[PDB]
Amino acid sequence: PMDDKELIEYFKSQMKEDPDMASAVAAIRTLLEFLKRDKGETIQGLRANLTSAIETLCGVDSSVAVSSGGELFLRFISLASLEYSDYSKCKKIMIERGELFLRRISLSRNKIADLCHTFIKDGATILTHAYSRVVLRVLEAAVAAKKRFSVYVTESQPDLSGKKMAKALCHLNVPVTVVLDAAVGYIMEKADLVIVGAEGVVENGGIINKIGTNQMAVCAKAQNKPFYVVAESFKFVRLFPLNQQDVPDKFKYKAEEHPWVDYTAPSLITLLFTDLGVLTPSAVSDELIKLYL
Amino acid sequence: PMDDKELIEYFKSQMKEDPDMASAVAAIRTLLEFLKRDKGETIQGLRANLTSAIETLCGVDSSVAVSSGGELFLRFISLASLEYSDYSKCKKIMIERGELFLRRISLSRNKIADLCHTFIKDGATILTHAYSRVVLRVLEAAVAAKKRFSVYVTESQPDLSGKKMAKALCHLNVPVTVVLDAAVGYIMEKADLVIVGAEGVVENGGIINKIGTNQMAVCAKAQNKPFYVVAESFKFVRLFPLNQQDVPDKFKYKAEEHPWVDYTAPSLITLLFTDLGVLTPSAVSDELIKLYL
Amino acid sequence: SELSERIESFVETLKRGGGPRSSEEMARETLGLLRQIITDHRWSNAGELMELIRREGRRMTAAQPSETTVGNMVRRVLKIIREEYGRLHGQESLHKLLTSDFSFHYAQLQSNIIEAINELLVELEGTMENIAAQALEHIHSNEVIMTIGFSRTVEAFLKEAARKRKFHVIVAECAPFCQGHEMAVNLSKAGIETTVMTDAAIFAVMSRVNKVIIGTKTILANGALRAVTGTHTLALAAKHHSTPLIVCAPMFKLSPQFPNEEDSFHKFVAPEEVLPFTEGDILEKVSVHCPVFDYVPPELITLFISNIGGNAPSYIYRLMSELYHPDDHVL
Repeated sequence: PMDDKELIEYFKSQMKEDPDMASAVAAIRTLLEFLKRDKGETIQGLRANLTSAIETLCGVDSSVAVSSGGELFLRFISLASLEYSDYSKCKKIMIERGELFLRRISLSRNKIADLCHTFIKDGATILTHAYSRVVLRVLEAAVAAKKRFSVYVTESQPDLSGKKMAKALCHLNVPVTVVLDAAVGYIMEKADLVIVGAEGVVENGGIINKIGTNQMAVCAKAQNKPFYVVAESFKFVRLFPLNQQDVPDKFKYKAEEHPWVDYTAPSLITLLFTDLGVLTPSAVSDELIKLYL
Repeated sequence: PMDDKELIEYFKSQMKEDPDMASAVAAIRTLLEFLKRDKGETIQGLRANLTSAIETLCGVDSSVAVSSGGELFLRFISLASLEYSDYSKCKKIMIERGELFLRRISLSRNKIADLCHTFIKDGATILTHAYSRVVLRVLEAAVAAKKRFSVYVTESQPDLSGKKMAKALCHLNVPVTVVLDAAVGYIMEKADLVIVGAEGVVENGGIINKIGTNQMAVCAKAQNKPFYVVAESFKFVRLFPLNQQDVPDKFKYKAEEHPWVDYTAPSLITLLFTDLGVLTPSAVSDELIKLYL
Repeated sequence: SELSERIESFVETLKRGGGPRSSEEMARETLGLLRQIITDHRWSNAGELMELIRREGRRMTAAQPSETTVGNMVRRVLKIIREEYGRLHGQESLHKLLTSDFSFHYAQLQSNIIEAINELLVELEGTMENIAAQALEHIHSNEVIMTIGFSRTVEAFLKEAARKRKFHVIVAECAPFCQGHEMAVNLSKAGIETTVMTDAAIFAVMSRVNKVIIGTKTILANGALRAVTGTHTLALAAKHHSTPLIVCAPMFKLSPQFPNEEDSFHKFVAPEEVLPFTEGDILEKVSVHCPVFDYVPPELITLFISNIGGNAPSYIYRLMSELYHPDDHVL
């Protein structure tokens, strides 16, 4: 068995050694490493230990992507155990399938970039909210295609991630402008399309993202500008927030009143760019419906 | 006659000695005092000197309210010159009319508060953008009426005046909350109505305000919440911004792209609360037309 | 004491139940009562007359707040008094602020007040005729109209339009007081090819309706409406389908009040209309509410048809300035 502490430092070192890798990928890798050395005997005990480890990891990091990866890992364990009743064969199958799944989710970002970069036109203006590695990768792909465009990025007041995004874009020789969080409605008329990341894709097709995403989406809808979201597949989670208040409190806080997370309805989203392809929001639910029988 | 040092020093002293004084009121008082000490005998020369002093009064404190007050003062002197025709007779009458005008505009805050405090119900949740003394007076009047309500205020990141208004409102034992400029979309569903100030009312009935007002107006329209604006009569100006880019640059900048001002269309505004009364936006143009016929 | 007993009877009728069913009858009765108050009561100055009129107007408005025509007539008479006093003696705007008194006696003021009231009554007599006369400019052949409840102005509108045009009318009954049946029968007796439906079908059939013509009980300062219950849903459906919403309302239904004022806006009646008394024990634990009026925001209204013509809601404020003095809003 792997201790709770050992799990926490494994997660933290996995994050630290590769700053470019998302939290969900590191959580999945930590869960696979935990499963690799477990010394258990029953699939019943394995699931309990796995969900306890997922609870510990969610305690360490309150991001939605971590919980989504945990749920995906649990479904993976259930699917693998469905085929094989013997525990040893199931164990080997889970290990090899986890290795393949890890490499696939590693290639996911490049797949998204290749699928997405074609939507950026020449001379267009990009509006981005905060620091997302996926939007940075798709902008890299667009630059490699010898396309010329301008980017506006907000400052993300709680932690100035937009300034980090602007520095990274300047490293790529891209004209980028930092704008205040309160000036999106002033800048939306100059942009041609809005490309933003997501920390989690909810059942109906909406997204769970940084606190300033919902107002940017509303402003884009008011001016009829396309609103594009890039997100990986392991960020799909079976949550349905009725409104902002309905979002679970474990994702808003600990990451007067300062929530770190808001929810954007699918009606304000034009297309989602995942490694599964370019999807309408209504596709996402289908995938989840296909996953749980 | 003032020599570009007595004028600016007088303006700054007027603002400093009375920190509860609007910039436009201080500018109008400075212009009236300048008119008192002229030592010239010509209406054309007086108009030229006044309109030239307008630019040097707008060099410092470049807000739209100062320009609106200057335009109103010019229209006032033109109106008086129509009636009398002897600079010698007209001088005393303009002086006395300016005295009465100052006395009248000194009561605009109280008139707006008295007219507007009846729109706040018990248990309502007010949403405010930044620090404005008119909204502060309105809330003081509402408290004096024994009404109980909550208030949310944004921090107004470029200069943290939202925290200043939060302090000034906690001084009145009003339960208030401070939210980020990016949390407006998260908070709109909790608020019952939005009250914001205005730095100037444009021809069509829209408003010119701090950079974060347009997002709140759009979000309130999306959520179908009433959006109330409180502004004094002397803030009416004959400007028509077609969009955000069309507002003059002399109002955006000087207290990578940080405008201090945005424009809100009249279609997003429910009611204007002025010392002239409670008006629809379409009323404003009417008034601003009747002045120039 | 005849005037005092007339005032008491009017107040009691307002409190218990509407004697004059039509709003025009209420306006005429209020104007006649105010004329008798002006004539019979002894007053020297104009200010004492104004304060007396304010006192009886306060009593009458307190009798029944929902009936706003009485207050409208009181404020119209007050503005008439102000105008006549200004004429015989010698408007908040930027022009007035830039540019820049009672208790005086004038013997001939009373005759001017009386003749102004009389001409106001004469104008009051022919409002419905004017609205019907201009009805024909808004109905085209083979149109589909929708109406809610029963309003005499709208039925006059439709019957005048039906003499030269053929069109279909759909009337939604205004539950519980299903008075739309009476209007549908009246229009069918004129061969206007009418249809009767319940409220629930409104949004079901608005997709096939060309325009909506409705009456109202009161027009507020910002252009909002106090109408029969179910009119807000009707306006919402019309806005959803972008069908124009026409309001045929005379000028005496125009009240200088604003929506958010004491929340004594709707009128609540006995829940017997909604839930009968024969239900039994459940009535002990059930809260039944039966509002009869509804608030309609001004952005859902397309046009206002009155005896002076057609207007937009955005202009309603101006019609307030020409009818009521800003110091008579509180009354």
